[PDB]
Amino acid sequence: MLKEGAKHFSGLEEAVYRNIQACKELAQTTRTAYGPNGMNKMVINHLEKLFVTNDAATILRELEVQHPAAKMIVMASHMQEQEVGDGTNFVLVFAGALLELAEELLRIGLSVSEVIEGYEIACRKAHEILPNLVCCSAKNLRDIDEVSSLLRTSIMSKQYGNEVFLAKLIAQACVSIFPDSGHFNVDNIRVCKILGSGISSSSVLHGMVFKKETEGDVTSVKDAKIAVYSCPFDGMITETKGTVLIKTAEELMNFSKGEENLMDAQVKAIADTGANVVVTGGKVADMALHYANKYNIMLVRLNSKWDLRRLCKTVGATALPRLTPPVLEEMGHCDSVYLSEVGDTQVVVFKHEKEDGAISTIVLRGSTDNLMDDIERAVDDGVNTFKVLTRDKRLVPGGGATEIELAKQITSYGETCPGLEQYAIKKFAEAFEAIPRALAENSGVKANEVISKLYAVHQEGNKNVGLDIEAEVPAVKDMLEAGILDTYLGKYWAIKLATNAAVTVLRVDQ
Amino acid sequence: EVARAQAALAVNISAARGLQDVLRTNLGPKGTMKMLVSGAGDIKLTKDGNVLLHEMQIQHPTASLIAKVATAQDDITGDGTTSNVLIIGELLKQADLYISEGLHPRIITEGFEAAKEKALQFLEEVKVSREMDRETLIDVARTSLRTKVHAELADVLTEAVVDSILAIKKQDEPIDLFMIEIMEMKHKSETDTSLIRGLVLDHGARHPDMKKRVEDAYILTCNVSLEYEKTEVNSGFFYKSAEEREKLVKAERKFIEDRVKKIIELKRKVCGDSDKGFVVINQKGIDPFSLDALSKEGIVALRRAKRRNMERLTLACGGVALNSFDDLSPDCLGHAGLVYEYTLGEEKFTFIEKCNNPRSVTLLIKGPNKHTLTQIKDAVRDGLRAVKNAIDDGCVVPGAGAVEVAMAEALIKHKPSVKGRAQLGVQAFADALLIIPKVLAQNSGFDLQETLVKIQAEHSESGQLVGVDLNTGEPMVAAEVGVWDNYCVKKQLLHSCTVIATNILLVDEIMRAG
Amino acid sequence: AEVARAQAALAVNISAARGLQDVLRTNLGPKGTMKMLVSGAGDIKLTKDGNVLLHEMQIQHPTASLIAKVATAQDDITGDGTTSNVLIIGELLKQADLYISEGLHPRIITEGFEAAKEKALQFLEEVKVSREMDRETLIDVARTSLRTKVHAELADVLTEAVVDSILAIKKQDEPIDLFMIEIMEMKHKSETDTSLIRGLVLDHGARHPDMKKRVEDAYILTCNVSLEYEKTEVNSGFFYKSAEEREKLVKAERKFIEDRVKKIIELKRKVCGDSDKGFVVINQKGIDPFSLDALSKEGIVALRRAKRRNMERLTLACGGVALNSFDDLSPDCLGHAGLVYEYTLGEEKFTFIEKCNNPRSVTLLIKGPNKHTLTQIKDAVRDGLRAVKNAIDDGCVVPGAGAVEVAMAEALIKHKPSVKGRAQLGVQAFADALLIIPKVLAQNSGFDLQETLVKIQAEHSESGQLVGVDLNTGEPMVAAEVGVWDNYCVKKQLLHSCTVIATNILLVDEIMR
Repeated sequence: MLKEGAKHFSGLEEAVYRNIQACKELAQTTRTAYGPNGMNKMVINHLEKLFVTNDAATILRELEVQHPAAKMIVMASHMQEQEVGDGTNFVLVFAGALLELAEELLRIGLSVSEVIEGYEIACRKAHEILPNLVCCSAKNLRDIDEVSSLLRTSIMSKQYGNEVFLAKLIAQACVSIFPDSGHFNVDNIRVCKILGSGISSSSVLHGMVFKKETEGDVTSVKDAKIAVYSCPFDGMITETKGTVLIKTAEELMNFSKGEENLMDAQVKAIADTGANVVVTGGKVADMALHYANKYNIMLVRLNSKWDLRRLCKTVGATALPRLTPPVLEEMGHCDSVYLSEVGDTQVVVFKHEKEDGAISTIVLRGSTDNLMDDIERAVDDGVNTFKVLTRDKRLVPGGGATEIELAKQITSYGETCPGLEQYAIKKFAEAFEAIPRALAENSGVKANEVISKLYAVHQEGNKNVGLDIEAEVPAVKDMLEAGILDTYLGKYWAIKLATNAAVTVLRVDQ
Repeated sequence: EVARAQAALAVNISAARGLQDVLRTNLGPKGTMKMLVSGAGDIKLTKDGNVLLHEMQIQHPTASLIAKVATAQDDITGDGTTSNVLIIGELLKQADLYISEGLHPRIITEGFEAAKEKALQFLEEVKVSREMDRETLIDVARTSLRTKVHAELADVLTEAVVDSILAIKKQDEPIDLFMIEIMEMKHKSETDTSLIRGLVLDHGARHPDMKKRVEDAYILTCNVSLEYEKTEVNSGFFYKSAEEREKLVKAERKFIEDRVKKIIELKRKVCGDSDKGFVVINQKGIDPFSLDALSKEGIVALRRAKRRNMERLTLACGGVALNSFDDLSPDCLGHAGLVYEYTLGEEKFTFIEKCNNPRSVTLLIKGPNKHTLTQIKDAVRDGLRAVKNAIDDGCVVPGAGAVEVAMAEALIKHKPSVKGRAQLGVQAFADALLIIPKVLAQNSGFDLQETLVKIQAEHSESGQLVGVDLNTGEPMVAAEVGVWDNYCVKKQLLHSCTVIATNILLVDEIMRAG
Repeated sequence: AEVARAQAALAVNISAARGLQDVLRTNLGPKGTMKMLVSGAGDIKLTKDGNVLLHEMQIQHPTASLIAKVATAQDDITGDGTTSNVLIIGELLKQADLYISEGLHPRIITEGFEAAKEKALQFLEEVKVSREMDRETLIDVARTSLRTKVHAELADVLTEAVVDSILAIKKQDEPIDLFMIEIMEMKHKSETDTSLIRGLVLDHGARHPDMKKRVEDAYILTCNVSLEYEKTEVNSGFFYKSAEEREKLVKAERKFIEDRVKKIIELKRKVCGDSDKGFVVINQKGIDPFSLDALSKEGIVALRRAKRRNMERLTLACGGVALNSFDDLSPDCLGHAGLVYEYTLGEEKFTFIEKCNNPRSVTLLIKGPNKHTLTQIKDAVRDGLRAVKNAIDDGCVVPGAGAVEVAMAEALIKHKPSVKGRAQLGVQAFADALLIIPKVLAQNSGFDLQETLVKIQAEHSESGQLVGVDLNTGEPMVAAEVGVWDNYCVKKQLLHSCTVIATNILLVDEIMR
């Protein structure tokens, strides 16, 4: 810059190249992040802790950038994830290679607004033909097989090797129970890792699953009022004082006698007010415990920050530490309170069932949490994939077979129009192409062997690649007619939100 | 440090180049969006001629002055500040060549003056007295919004824009100090934007459906505490005397039940029945056992209200603040015609329309709660400030370059001041006018020379104000396109350009001082 | 090798030619300046002239090779305006730079140049008027045409001398001189002094105490290779094949000195009467002093040290037969001159041949001992002789000094070259490159160059009158009444040469070394 003014981080080289180059590098790790994966991404964190994952939303929040073009798009990937489930892997990798094609139009001498409006015409026409590429629907969400048929693609988008057992097991853990007529738990589906009983022994436990060990006897009734407290019970140890190690031990005995009668009355006042279960986010006192067994009130030894807030939501309680004799302001909601041994661990089970107010919670059993916290990431987008808020989800070809189905239409539509928007419609059909080119390079063959066939097959909907030999040499894998499905809505937003982000980040030069 | 004979002029004009060059694609629908992350170190999406100046951490003294000069233009016009940046560096370009040939800046400044008032003479000649009908107000509001945002977003917003300014004609106001409240709705799509004649209250009264449909609203905009903080003090805060602090406790619980009983006497004082409603807007939270008891009496009681809403509800609807609920007549309170609790997002957003006096009209935009919601906030703001000028003047002109070549035809060909000293400054002045139509079309693909020869012929052929189509690159007539500028706006950009051009031209030393 | 293929390759090209023009911007005017030029071995030369400063010494520029080519053809066709052609193309690159600085095609600028010339070539027919073959009409043109090329005090001493030289034709149709061009340098007391004498001046006269000085009806015997041989017109060596062959030649040579002065004196009795008519011997080579006795006592004006270039114009000057021998070939092999006279001034004796059968060869006797004057006063001659001959060859002279430049630029008003505006591009940089001749003079004068230039245009639009810029004040004045008139042969040729090379520059966007 010629003068003292004009502080900016973009310009003639940097806006044309480096903004797209920054969006290239974020999309560089997402080349194999949707669909079949051999790709894995180890991360040490701002917590500096070792984790490997394949969800970009975990990766991109660890990633930081000063490029606002690179910074903006990961918010739009969240907007698809807030709306539908998996496909947040797709939003970055679609828009990333989209913008790389826009550089080539800027190599020729095309105006940016011609490139801006070029994908916009292509965005609308593709959204017209896209519901004509609806090939199925979830006609029976109560069926386990039709539910599991959708889920195998999103779990594959984390790992191909666990797509089939989990898609059954999630339907066995019943996202099926939601009619989806405005019914979807977002935190009463919260996946509960149980360490041990390795990952194929992961199980089903409807209603709220608490890993914390059940202390005392079981509740007096399953219809009990649930009292959820932040720290009602304590545990005593101390050290040297202002003058070291206080002058007597008599007041230590005098403070210990009232402490027992304090927690005697705390379990008594809960028993008086109607609540027959207490939730302790703090530790368990021994003097509190032996009166709780006679009062037949079930106790939880300890709870974390996430345990209380789900109870304050689902049951409807208020979390506060009771240094007073507690009264019921918590209004117990669940009519069934069980104890189960999941992973051979005392597991608190709360349960109630309603039409559009049910609870059904994913539980996992695996011998390693650092494996199982990534397996739940395959579950996390899969449950939100059920949130299409419709029974018939208008199922499209899974895997990415719709992309070559679309790309045939768009470059044909791009040829018919005139203009300099004319070229960017043709480059928009190329943006469908880049993802299976990047997936086939993880399959084990070149892209031109693969992408020749998927254009040559025809308008078919079925022909695609997995991670098999059929993916490699013939490039024909039934990613529609072998239990591999995707929905219309997740495909609709991920094309939409990647378009509006990439058009936005292209205009800026500052 | 000092700046001598050539350099002090040179730094000023060279900075005006790249300032104009970076701020090129910011005017009209060809005008591209811009981001700042170097103004505050935050992800910011910003578009205006003035606002981009205020955010960037500029150190060149000329752009700091233009940020002061265009502020006076932005107070009246809004958009047009990015129009002013384009013509300054172009005006400095031609006169510097005469100084590059060797010429005083003051004789060109002398030629800058009489060239200006001929254009000012031409502005009365080229002004087109149109009506201030809604569709004529739409065409001003279309080109104002498409400058900053998309056209698909513009036309949805243009529906909400042109109706509020017709409501301020009911107050006979040519300007816009009220009806300009931009309220934002939690959404994920900014494709939707609702227009409410009255106000929008942003809360939902913890025990809902107290009275969600109020046909006869008698509004009380107060901030009465019902969850009262109870303290025992002997020092202004907590003190060690346990004997002293105990006696204050018995009066602390008597305050909460005091304010509950005052609500009951006020409902029978105002209404007398439950057929006529009564609305309490509390700026603070209300007891839910009070929200149960007030709901049965025929009262809706909104809580935790925003302090910005506290004054504006008093202006249009009414209702003054107290710390009691004493027996008040409906003369002391205001009125609203219709109250409805609307829900979108994690908060309830109670609509309150058809006021005691519909003096303020709330512009409720929806959006994904991003900087995009911020980008549509100042876009409709400059949308309202542009049509503010439309109610000011009587003459709405086809702009976008239609006046620009039309001035330069009369300036060059007809010497106004035929003495050669001032016509030198006319030549720099008329060539300054060309920069707006020629380069935005050249950005569109049809380069600057094809655009100029078309619009100079056609306007000299027709006399009809042919502008430039910024989406093809070729001149099309702006009277039918609907890219229009006001008589108020086009004068000031001519005014603000010239005065800030001459003084920086007439420097010879820029010295470090203080 | 290495390549340069960009717009910068044009940008280096257009930069070099503008700076070389601004060096020559010091020239071209009576208010313009002479330029000092020093040779490689060193020689002080004060020239304002374009071709001499360009073709002789220059610095390394590829544009310098280009402008040498087009100023050659201007010097070939006209020989004048070699100052004037440089100033157009320097500005012509300058405004054309701005549109490609904005960003435009080099070829869309190129095509508007051709329509610029064609609108102006038809205007060249309008702006010129039929002027006379009067001497005093050519007085106004010559003193004007000299001041644009050389100094005004150089113009004043030559205004009477140049016009009377070219007037000696009998309506010979040629644009430059050929045989009028004869320059006899002379060591004087005055550096600046000029004498036009009709006929040819001999570079060296001769004197014997018996030799005559004024002869009438002088029968010229044009003479060459000398008395020592016989019947020779070219020199020869000596025989070295034998020792006696060297000796036998030079013993006979003194006899041929006797025999050849004998043929000359016996021809003087036959043709000239006894001594009743003048007789002149013009020897190309040295005169032996025995024949200097024998010829001068006969009454013969013998002459010494002529050039063979002088021999050829002497054949035209006498109009008869100019020989190269001494012997009697025939008595009608003598050319006739009614008056031959040898005037001696300074160190050198100058013999004139007058009463010419052809008034085609005149000679300017050029004074000045100091070479830097003697170069410069000679340099004012050659451009003066050609430029005024262009004015007498043309029946129509343009009124000049910049009055056409504002006249065409207003007449080049646009939307008439309207096809896409690309023709409006090339005419617009053309019209601004017209005005450099009013820009250079008011730069060299007072009355700041563009401040009064628009005042020329404001007055020229009034009543269509041609108004020019003063050579001494920079003030506006009518070019016709003042008479500041340029050659139309310069002005017509000026459009062609300036158009083609600026075209050629825009065709060059690559340079390779």
